[PDB]
Amino acid sequence: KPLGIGLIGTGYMGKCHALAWNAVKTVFGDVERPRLVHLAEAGLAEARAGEFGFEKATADWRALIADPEVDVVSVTTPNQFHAEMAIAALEAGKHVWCEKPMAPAYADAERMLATAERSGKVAALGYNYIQNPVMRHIRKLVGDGVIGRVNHVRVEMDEDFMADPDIFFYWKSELSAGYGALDDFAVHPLSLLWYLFGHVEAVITDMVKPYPDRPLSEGGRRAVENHDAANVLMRLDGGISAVLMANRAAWGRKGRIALQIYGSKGSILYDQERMNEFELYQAEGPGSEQGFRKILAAPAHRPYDRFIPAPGHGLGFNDLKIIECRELIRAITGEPSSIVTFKDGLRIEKSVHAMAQSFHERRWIEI
Amino acid sequence: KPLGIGLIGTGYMGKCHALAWNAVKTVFGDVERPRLVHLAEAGLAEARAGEFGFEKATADWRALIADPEVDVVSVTTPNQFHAEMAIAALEAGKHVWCEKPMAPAYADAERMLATAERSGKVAALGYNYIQNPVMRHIRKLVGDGVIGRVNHVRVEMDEDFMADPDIFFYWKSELSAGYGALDDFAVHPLSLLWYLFGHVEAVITDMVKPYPDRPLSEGGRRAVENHDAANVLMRLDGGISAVLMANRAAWGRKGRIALQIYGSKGSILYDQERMNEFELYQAEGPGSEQGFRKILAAPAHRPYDRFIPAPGHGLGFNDLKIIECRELIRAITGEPSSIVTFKDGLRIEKSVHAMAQSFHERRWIEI
Amino acid sequence: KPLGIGLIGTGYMGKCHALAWNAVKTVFGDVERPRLVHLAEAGLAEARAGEFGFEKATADWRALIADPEVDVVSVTTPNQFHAEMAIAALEAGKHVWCEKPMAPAYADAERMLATAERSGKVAALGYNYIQNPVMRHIRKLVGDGVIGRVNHVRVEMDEDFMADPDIFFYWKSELSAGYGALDDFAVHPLSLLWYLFGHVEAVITDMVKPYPDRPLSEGGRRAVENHDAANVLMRLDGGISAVLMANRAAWGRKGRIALQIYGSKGSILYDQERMNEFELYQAEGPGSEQGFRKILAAPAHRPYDRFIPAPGHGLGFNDLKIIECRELIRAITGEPSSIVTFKDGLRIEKSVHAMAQSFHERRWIEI
Amino acid sequence: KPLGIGLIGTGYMGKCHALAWNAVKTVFGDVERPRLVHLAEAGLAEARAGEFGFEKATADWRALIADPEVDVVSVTTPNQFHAEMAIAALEAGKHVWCEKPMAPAYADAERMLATAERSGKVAALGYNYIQNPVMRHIRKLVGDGVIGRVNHVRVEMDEDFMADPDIFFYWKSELSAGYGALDDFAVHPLSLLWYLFGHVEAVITDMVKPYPDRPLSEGGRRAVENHDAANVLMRLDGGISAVLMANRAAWGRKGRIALQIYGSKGSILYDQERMNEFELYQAEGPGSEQGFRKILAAPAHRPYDRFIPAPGHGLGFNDLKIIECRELIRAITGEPSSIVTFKDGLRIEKSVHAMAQSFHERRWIEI
Repeated sequence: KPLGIGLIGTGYMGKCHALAWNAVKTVFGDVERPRLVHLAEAGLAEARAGEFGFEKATADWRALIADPEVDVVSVTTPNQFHAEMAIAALEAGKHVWCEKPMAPAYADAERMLATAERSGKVAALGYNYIQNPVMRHIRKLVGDGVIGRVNHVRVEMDEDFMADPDIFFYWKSELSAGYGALDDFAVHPLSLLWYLFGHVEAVITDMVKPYPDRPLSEGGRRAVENHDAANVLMRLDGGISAVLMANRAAWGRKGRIALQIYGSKGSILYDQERMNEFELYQAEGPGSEQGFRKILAAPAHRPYDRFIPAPGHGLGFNDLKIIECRELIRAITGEPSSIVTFKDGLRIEKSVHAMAQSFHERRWIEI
Repeated sequence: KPLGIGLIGTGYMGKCHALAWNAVKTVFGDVERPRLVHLAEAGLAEARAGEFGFEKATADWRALIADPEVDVVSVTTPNQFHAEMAIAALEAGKHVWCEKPMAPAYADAERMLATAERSGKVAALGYNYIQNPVMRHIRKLVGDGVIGRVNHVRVEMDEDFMADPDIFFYWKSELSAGYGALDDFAVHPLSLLWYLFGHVEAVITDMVKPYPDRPLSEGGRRAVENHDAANVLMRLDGGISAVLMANRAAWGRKGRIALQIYGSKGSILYDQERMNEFELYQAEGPGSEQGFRKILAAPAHRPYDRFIPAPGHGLGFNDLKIIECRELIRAITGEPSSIVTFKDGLRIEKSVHAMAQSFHERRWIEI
Repeated sequence: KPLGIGLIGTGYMGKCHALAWNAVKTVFGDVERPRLVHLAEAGLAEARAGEFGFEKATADWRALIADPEVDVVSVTTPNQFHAEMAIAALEAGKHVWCEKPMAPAYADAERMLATAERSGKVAALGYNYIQNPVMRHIRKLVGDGVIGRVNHVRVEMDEDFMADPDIFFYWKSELSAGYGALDDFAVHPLSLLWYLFGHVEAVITDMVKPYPDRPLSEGGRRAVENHDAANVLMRLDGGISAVLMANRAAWGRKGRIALQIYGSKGSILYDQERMNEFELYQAEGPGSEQGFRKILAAPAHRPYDRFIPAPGHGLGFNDLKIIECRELIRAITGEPSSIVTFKDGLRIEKSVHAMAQSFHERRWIEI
Repeated sequence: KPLGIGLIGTGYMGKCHALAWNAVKTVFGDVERPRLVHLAEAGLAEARAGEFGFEKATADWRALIADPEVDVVSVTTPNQFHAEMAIAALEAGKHVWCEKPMAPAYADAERMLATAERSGKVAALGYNYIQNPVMRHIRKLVGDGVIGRVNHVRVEMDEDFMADPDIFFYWKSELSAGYGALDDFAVHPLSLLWYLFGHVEAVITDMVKPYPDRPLSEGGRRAVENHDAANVLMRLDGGISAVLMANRAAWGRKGRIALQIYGSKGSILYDQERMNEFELYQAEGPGSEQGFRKILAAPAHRPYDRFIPAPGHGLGFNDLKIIECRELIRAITGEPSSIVTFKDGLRIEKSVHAMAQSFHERRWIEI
């Protein structure tokens, strides 16, 4: 049967799921038109309902989750709500596509997994960077020993939306809503290390609060509780030595994720800000013609082919949500997929909590 | 009144039209959801429409121009059939969204013009590179006098799909079916120059036939009648001196459109291979700190914000079609839009014919 | 026998000649240490020689061509005095290392040729971009058929020292003293094309006068007789189709010579602003990994190894002069060298005069 | 009096001092021709003595150090020898220009300083990266609050001369000859953090031995004792949070030093492999035109002006030794200079020893 979609939340991530569900089939072709049934948010739900192309609206989400025409729930609400909703969804016997993270506290996340395992439907997280075709091609080259045995790995995630110290204090500075850089940014690069290598094993963290306080929109000032920057030395699966840097106050970085991989027979460079390329170095051939090759995303780097039949033309950030949507449908029928499950996400969040502890206790921490 | 859509062509460009029509509403929010009515193809039709979410599949393409429920005709087929099909839609009172070129010869185009100019409807060509938030933004800066008065401009469009000399001869290689690099490629840089600057006044072309012939699919060899590279010196509206290079045999160039613009107070560089950025130099401020600024597409460069709300994240090539499709809709209600009309498309194909002439004649030519 | 050196000119180019002569031995190891004998200038001479470690300072420049102890004459002065001075050195039996251009008019150059061709000595022009280990290496790869047969070539030389329209009119702006962008700039790209490919066969130029006049240093305004930008379509030895762009009014371009070369099996890109690298594309190996390789100058690209023994470290622009100076010495003992002789310099200035002609005449021109 | 130079060692670093001493005056102009007097190394010393332009040779260095015509000793021999020689030099009442490092053991270095302080002449180390004009301009922008208060700093030093696991074992793998990456590479980036900010205060280090063993040239295999890679979290002067990564087996890095600096009002990027540029981001101006500016080395970035009067043309690695030579002469007469003294070098090496300890003791270490 064609899949019946319930979406909760309509902020950017809601829009992006919606665009994804509305497009998988036309792009990919090998599945059943999803049907956009129910949507939740004030009764602006009826307004957005028009925009995104959903049959029903409501401002009760437990009702969406109740609705028997919905098979799949897209949770894209704020962090605090994920646990509550994903669980009510699972319990009501449905599949879950949930935005990162799972929950800000480990035992909540535990509960989410316990449910899901116990549940019957699948449960995925929106770690979309993973789905870039360039990135699947990176995994393949690495897997195939193209650069030999990976010794060292560097990974940077930077933006500058906290750089300006005069923006009003909001939830992204409350410890109880997240650690900061770690919660918000580090999970992506770890999701990448996961996809490519595996989980993290020991960590030690230095963290930065660049600004002691920030104005309140209703007057006065509040202490920043959180950390907008984190630098982590690590060890992954297989004893690979890795450095992670995440920074939310990095002026002039917009959407940067920079990944450098070093092996005994070569190297790889990648940078999200030029999403559609990567650079590959092979210690292979005449020495006077060695160097990194700049390789442009092409139909051979599947599934770029489903989007465009010409190389070097480019996918966009939203294109990555469509592929993730596709892979979610694979799971539903698994069918082998490349998704991140609550099982692996929880494990990822385990590494996050370790990093914070790692900083407060000022010591290496094993996991 | 929500538009009923009619689409001919299932190639990797008809796909683009369907993606576009499917997506506009969700992205932009401020139009009625276009209805997917009629799809035309061989025998594949039935399945294709399954994929592109259409209502009725048929192999008859006049049955399409018939269906009273069709308002817009998307013409996405081989270059030869363009004319006849646009005309049968225009005369039959349907709006036209047509892929370039209008047609191989000036007078079938001249016809197309008058057919539509006399008809009620709107006719648009698919010059999509025009629609980049980045491109829109370069227009504004030029406009605002940020770089001063513009004197010089270079534009290069390169791919390498005709680069391998040992690929079997096909229609791309017949003079019958186009000049080659000129009609296939130079047109895009022309719409770009038309968009920022105006139409071309004086040309002079050199042309290149890299490989005198090619092997034949069923044994032997035909000569190549075409030219896979042109280089053109030019004058435009108010004597902007430009140079234009087109080349389908440029190894390594995958999707390259490179534009440099120079004025009395600065310069602008742009590259389609890094489509979501450009470089701006302003002769301003201490000289110990001037240089090109790498500006990354962001929400402030409309209509990027209708796609993602964070900078540095990237639109793909397909998003260009969604924007175009929005502009066409604007035109139909229209309301001034930024679309290329047949009227202006012609004056471009004018330029291009003059281009091929100034070669064959070995002298300057005027327009 | 160690050469006694004679140098006329103390500008920022005579400096270069002295740096060179001072350095060659230590760098290359395999020549005799050139002796700094005679320096020519105004009244500064005495001090200048103090700086450039010379023996005898004089304001008489014939006294120089006299000194029996002088073997090589370095001519580094304003373009006008070049001819007379090269000739008085050639006829007086001295070797000549002369800065470009030979001279503003074809026949003073034609003279220079015969003067030297009849004389015993060696005469070299300072086309130094030729001498880059990178450039030498591109020659070899082209030679080895790494990119196949070369059909197309673009070359851009840009600076922006004539970019500010409000800089006081000076000699750079008189037709009297040169065509402007053509003699000042296009010559370098010509030596480059001569070095890899050969001499130019057919030209056709467009020229640009960005600013109709300039203010005068002591009040008022003169018209600009010159042209600060030329764009030239061309044919070379065996119909390599080339394009060449020169422009002294290109804001942001500081020291830019950009060369793209395209052949049947690959391409080469190069940029003088990143002088110690280039990019090579080979159509070879799995297509999921082709792209431009960024090769960084290294010891294997002679004679880089005579400067630093580690890759990626960089030669400066001044090192180009040291290499040239070594080649001139090679020529004098000579022994085949890679130097530009008057004989070949002329055929370049030929090209350039033809270049300026094909504009004024508004038609193609042959050589 | 003009300064009298004694050089010990003739391997690359010897050549580079020699070229520096031979050129300072012609480049800079404001000092006294140094005189190249004595040189030490087998009696190949007489061969190199010709090449570099030194009056006397010998294979006894205690004799060079004895020689009363020598005022300055250039020590450029291998690491182990530095202590012995620099001290014998100082004691014999002479100035010292010594290659990094000081000694592989802290108390040896202590002794070197004790001497020097006690001595009468100056004592400098060859931390040349510091002298790049781009780098002096970085310091200036930072000093002048151009990017606000620096919060975070990243610094990478990579090469690939240990990447190939089949190169024979030599001293660079003996613990008693150095830690590896830390000894050889980390001192440069720390020298940079020193120049820009100051000394290091707490550190914690992860270290990589990518290869357990390596062949012996005379047959068999030996355990690698050392570490070819080091990742260090740190805190500098002022509580600035810094990450340092040094790697000698990083395939495709040739001469990379990558520095990223992040402040509350902007950012700076620099990369040694394009030595002649840096990128500067200013949170200053309209938001739709922000981004990093690529600024090319220019006469305004003193003392680029003493090398070339045109921007964007480039200095080379050797050019940096000439400037360091110049600054050494300033010191001799201090006269304010920008040199690194034994006092600051020892302090730098203190941080190195801390980093190693830091790794073996698996804990943060304060300094």
